[PDB]
Amino acid sequence: WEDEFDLENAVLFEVAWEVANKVGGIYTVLQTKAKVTGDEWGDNYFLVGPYTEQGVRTQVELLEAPTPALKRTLDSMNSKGCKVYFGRWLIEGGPLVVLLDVGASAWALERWKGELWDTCNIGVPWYDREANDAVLFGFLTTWFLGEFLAQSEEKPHVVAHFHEWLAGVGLCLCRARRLPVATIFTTHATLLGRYLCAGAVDFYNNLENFNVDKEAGERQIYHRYCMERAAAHCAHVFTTVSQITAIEAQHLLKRKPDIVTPNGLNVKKFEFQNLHAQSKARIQEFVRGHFYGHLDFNLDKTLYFFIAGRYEFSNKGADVFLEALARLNYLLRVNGSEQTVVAFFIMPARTNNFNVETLKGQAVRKQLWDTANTVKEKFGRKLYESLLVGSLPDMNKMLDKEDFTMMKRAIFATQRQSFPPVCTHNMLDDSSDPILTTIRRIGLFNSSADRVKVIFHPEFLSSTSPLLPVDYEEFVRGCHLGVFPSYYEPWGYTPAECTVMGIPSISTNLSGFGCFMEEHIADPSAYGIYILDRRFRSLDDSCSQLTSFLYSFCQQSRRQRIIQRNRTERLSDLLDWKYLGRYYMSARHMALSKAFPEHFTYEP
Amino acid sequence: WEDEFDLENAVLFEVAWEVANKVGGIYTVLQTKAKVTGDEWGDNYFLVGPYTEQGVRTQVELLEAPTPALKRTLDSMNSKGCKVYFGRWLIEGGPLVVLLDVGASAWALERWKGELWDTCNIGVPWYDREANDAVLFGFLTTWFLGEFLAQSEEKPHVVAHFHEWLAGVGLCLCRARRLPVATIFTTHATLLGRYLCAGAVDFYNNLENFNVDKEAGERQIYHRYCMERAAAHCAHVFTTVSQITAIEAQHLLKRKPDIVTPNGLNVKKFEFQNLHAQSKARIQEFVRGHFYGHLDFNLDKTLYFFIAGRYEFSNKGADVFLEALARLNYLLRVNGSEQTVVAFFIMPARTNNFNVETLKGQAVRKQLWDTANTVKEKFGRKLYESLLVGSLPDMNKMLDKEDFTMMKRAIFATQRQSFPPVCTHNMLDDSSDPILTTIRRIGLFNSSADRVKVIFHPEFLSSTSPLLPVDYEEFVRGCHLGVFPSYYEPWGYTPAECTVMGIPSISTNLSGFGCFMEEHIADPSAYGIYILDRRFRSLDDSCSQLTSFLYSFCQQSRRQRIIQRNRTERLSDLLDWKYLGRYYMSARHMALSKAFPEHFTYEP
Amino acid sequence: WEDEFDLENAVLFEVAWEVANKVGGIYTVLQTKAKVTGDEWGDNYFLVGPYTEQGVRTQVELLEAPTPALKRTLDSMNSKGCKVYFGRWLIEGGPLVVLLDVGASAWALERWKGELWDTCNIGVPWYDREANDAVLFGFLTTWFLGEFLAQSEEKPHVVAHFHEWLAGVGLCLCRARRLPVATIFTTHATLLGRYLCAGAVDFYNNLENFNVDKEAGERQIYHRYCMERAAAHCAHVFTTVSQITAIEAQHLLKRKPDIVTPNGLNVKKFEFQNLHAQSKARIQEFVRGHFYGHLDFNLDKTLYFFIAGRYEFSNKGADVFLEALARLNYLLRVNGSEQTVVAFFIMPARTNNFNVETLKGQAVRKQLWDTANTVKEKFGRKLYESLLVGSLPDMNKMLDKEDFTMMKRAIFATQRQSFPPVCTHNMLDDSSDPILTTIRRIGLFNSSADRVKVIFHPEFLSSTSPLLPVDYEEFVRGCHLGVFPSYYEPWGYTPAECTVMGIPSISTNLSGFGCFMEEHIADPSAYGIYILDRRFRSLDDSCSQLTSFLYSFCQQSRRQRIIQRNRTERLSDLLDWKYLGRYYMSARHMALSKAFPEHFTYEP
Repeated sequence: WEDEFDLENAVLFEVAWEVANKVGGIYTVLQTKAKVTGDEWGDNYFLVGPYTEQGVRTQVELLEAPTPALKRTLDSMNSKGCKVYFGRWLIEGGPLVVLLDVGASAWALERWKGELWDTCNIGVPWYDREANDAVLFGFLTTWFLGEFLAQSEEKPHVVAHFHEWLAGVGLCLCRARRLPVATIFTTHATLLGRYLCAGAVDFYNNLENFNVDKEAGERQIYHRYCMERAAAHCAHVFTTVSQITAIEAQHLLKRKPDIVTPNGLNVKKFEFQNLHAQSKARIQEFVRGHFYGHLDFNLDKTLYFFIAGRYEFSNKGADVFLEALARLNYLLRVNGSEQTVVAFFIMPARTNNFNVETLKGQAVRKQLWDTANTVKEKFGRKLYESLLVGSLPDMNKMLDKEDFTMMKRAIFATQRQSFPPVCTHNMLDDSSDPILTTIRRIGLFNSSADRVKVIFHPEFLSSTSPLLPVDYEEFVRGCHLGVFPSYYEPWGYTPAECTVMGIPSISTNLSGFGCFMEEHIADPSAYGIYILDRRFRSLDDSCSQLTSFLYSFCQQSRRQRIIQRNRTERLSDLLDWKYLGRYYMSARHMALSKAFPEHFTYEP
Repeated sequence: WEDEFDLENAVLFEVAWEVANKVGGIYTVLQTKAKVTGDEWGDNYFLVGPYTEQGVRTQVELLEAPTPALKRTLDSMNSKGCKVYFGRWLIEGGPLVVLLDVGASAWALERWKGELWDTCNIGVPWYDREANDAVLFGFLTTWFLGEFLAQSEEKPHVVAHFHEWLAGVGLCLCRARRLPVATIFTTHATLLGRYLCAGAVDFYNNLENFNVDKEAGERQIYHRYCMERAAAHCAHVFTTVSQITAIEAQHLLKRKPDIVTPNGLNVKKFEFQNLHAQSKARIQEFVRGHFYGHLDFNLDKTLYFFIAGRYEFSNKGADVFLEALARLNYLLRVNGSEQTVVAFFIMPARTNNFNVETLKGQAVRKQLWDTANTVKEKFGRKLYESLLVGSLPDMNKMLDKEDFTMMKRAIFATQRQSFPPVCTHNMLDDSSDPILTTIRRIGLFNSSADRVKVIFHPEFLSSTSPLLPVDYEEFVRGCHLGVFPSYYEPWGYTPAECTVMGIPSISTNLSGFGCFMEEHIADPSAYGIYILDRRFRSLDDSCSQLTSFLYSFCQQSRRQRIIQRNRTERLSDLLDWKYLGRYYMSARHMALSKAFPEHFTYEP
Repeated sequence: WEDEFDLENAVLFEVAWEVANKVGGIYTVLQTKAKVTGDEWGDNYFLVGPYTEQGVRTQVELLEAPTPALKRTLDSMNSKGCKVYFGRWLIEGGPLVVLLDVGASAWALERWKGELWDTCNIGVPWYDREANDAVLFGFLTTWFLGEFLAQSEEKPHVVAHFHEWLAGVGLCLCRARRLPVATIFTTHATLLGRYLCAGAVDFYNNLENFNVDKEAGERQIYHRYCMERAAAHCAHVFTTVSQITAIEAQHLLKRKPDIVTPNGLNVKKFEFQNLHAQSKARIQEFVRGHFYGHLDFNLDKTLYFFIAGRYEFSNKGADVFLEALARLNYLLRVNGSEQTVVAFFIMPARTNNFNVETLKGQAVRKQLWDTANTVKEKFGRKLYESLLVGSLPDMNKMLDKEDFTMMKRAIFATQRQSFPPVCTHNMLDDSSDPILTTIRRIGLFNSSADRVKVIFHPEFLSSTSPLLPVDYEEFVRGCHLGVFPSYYEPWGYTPAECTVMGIPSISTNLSGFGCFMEEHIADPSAYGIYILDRRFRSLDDSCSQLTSFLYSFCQQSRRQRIIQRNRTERLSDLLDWKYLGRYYMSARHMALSKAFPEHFTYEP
């Protein structure tokens, strides 16, 4: 937005446990949003966070505060028993960060807990180190805000935006001390949602039939749920990153969010068919190496699907992907479609080292490539010489005995009897792995009859990997489709990165990204976004619909595939922070309107 | 040298008509020597020169003088009827230049000529614009030096180093006004030598049987010879760039030089074996294009000789090179040596445009190369596919009809009946050209029987030439030998640049570079320098000796050629200004000793 | 089409004067159509043509005929006073060609002319060498067809397809001898159309008010018009390459064509954004060099328009383009649009050599580039060293005096007072040139105020040009729009090449390509084809509409431009011979149906 709003003396503090502390996905959200928030708030934008030795040592450049009230606040809090650091976060925008050492202020924790009893009726056990750190951080942030307001010679308007429950407890203290502060609360994932969905008792179907206190007591996380509910209740403005998480919060936290604030990216034109062509060539080389001695299928009609992210079988919907892969294999075999589908499972697991067959295949492909280049280069040299002489070359003589010997060596190298391995690594738990168990149960063994090959790479893609020396971005740029049929995904960063890079993707309406693109696009499938109806269908229906999506993608010609991909690169403008920051702007404006109705007015 | 000498208040002015005015080879000498002279004289180093609009507009950054005496001098001379600029020459070292507008001070020329009559007994005609400009420049320089000495609150020691006769009239005037200045005179070429050698009356044999005044009167350059002789006689120190020019000056200028100051280069590692390989490949491609339809000789045993420089047939010894080429062709044919020698004559002449045969040959080679690459790439693709399948490839089938069609088109392109042209351009004067006349007289028509091919490129090598888009340096890096059998060459810059770039070369003892390498090397031929004995041999004997040199080079194996080239690349340390500036240092020290014997003492 | 038709014994002869004889644009049509015609007719496809020494020597591989009737025909015609060559044309498909030496059969011309009087009432003057060659070629082709039918042991069905009036006299003779042959006539341009449009008397407006015989008599081409009209009248099937030329033929040749057979291309994926980016970068470099010292405009908002083809001012509509450029310059200036438009006029003319300003600009840009790379490389080296040490670099010290000196030299090089030249060459006729006259009349002098710069390159783009070493292909790949507002263009090969390459283009409804795209596309402007209404508008209205088209293109954003370019890249499937050969197939089928109604039936 380009709204005309008053922020002359207003100051914004964005409180989050992940400021200069990468312990989740909110770190990238804050890092990317810092630029667009700075371009609007100037030097009145601060990032409260926790003090970590590693984070400061690698990311924070300690500075001297720029306003006298800020020096007075830091000095008072440092001489009153705490240790507070002021610095600049070495990211785009270089926002000023106010880091707090929670451990150095632990000596008051017990007394502070008493305060938490006297205002909020919230108690925390001693053994919850994470919750005790959250309590310390919240008290430190509230004390910082109060001291900053006290030391200001002219009292400004403070907007405190707390992210998640870890940073949210201070919000309660901001409301229990009548501080003139506009408090916003953002939940990037409801706390009980992960545990309830992990129970596999139809989390989304029974959202209105849950006993939240009973479930928390079963999980022994009642204090955490209570403090997040208190943060959501107390906040002036309650926002969420998605509509599905908004429903989760309405039914679990018992408050309907005021705005939904989707996560964005700093899209930077990461061309599009040049990078795709090069990456597809590299993926083709890897597939040639892996399937050496079994390359009986056309590689010009091979489609590369992929799924990535954290290795959560049920949550990421990898079982649905595998079942749909088996059904699509049957569909391709019965219909006689000469299409081949190579499905990559890039999901890190506990692995020992690289498989022997996979390394041997890569070495065999390298040897074949070297042999082909050597023979081709000397053939071209002899051909050029013959053409210069003016004679039509005789191919019965342009191969000397050395070429035949080395080609025979290559042919003997390619000889192989076993089938290509499903997994490229040695899994420490072959029996305990859900992906390998499902693959061997459904029958995808990379045989010649199978039209669907499966490659499970249980490690992060790196340029230092001997197998496939390309990182995640270059690898997935050369894939045709990304399938993310997730069940519990509050926003979904892998599908969003896939869409920003221009790859058509399959998401669900149970993910935040899927809901976002469903509500922002008239016909998502035209643009390359396929949304599964996982919220109103049984899992069998979800697998059938995913199979239909995959078969429809396979039945597309090259022309339709290219057109759809082009629409997908069009789509990336929706996911930037330039467009998606207006939701945060609106949330801050409602917070200012609610906390200071006399000075600020908001028109929704 | 690292001599301990006093230059605390001494100032050096290097007077030369070529300062910021490229009208000869002394321009590069001054430009390259400026750095090493600055690294010794600091800010007390100045470069007097003439004012040209182009030279100032592209090379001189006008500045404000750094010493009060210098401002006073410039202001007095500008307010006393002249127009003088002070600037910085935009070269390495950034020396300060004192440019003088000779035309703006022409109003005094007549009166100034009277002064030249009252002190030096030298008269100049009105029609000699060059000599009148020299007189104006000399009077301006003398006035500048006198005013600079007058305005100095503390009188310094001035060393004025004049180059060539154009700047020497200033030396004559400085000596005729008892100015406290140490004057050095350097002649880069004796004035009568060019005319006497152009007469072809055995210039070097009759050096002691010349009437200098009579020859000058015949050439009507008596005033120029008189003023150069006066400059040489008046100078405190007389130097020369070579020993052969030193003999010329001893017999013509009637004064033996005190020191010989060879020209140096700013050698910068321009071990020349990657560059040699690449440039040799490019030259091989050019020779393939030029001789298309006649490539019946082994290109792996082809030796590339070259001669370059100004197009002076007798002076540069191109006739000797051509006669030796004919004799070497006979030797190679009689001895049955399968060696081929391609001799390049890079000597600019008056030409219209590129020859049609040469352009057609380059286009034919490009088409053959494109055809070969296309067939080679698809052959390599099919070969890689066949190897991946695991089958021994069949060359009877990997060539489709398209490849046969395009190779047949290439074969029809290469068809040719005429012989390759000797010259790559269309000469406006075919009859008047000495090189083409000599080639057609001796019988080098690039026929199949001839072992010596001749390519005459009458234009400067540039990267914008469609034929051979490589400049002079890259072209001659890929040549095996450079032949410079010059007759009148005071120093010789082409052989010196050839040696700096590591190419073995043939020079003579009538050139300054040849004398330098002869006296600095125990066995020059071991290092790749072949010195013709052109001073004590008849021209037939010179041609026989050059033929022996060329045949000995041809008879060398690849091993001996590589070893000799390595030694030549060692040799380049002798030609740097780091070593060769000590001669100029010595000359300046003798000038200081002679002009100021009380303050300076010199030990030779 | 995939029609089920009988061609078991049918043989096709495609008679054209341009077979292995490049004297027009029909040569490329036949060369590209040979493949798709062979893929349907097998070895029963022949290409009659004229014998040329150059064409045979570079393109035709003489063979031995494959059918006994063909040997008997060749032997009889060679022993009966003619000389006939049988060969293979070295193109895709390698079609068999029957070349005829028209000169060697000139001895019968007089008698043959008598035959032309006895059957067709057509006379030809002696001075028309082209028409006499046409008569000889037609008689030779008719004799060849008759002898081929006679020597066939089993009489086949012959389909003779004659192209243009040069080959049509053979059609007239074939129809006058009752030969069992199905004759098709294709006109790629009506004969009187060029002369009538060159008269500028509203050729298209007065199509129904022409006296064809009177106009031919005025132009003294009555015999040629008569013979083309006879060929069109006699043919079983009359086809044309366009609907506009079909109207021309209906009103001039007095016969409505049966089918319109558009010209096609062998589209081969010649993606389209990597090439566009690289070519745009090279065009930007050229524009930087040309406008050195005047680069006061944003080059990121510069749009590259171009017009190419034969240098016909009125026919190619270059005057309309220039007037619209002036109007668009006014529109951009008044509206303050910071867009700049560089219009290239790639139209060969009679020029001496390259302009001095243009060469100087290219050299200046090269020097600036070299300076920037040198400074950048040493800066990066020093920066890497400083970062490795662990210190933040000081930019006040990373530039040594050498860098400042060489940057000052670059700055002095860029200094310029004059404006960039409009033409890059030296025109031998500055006064007689219509383009330069129009440019100086309308006021496009590449001044700073002008938003439209004009660069006139009167020479074919080749990689050997020192200015812009890129061919026409790669140069126009990097342009944004091609403007071809032609008045008389029977098909239009430049717009078709432009569209195949993926560039949006402006054509007219008076060109064949424009009519083709108009009738094959619902909204042409969406796909990047802008069709001027030059047939029903006055020239002022045409200029206004072209100005509107250009301004609408300028007002497009980058997103809309990219989308439109993607649609244009889609469009290229319409212009291939795979789709456009079905029109020729239909024409041949109607010819077979008409000539042999008992054996062949056609359903339109």
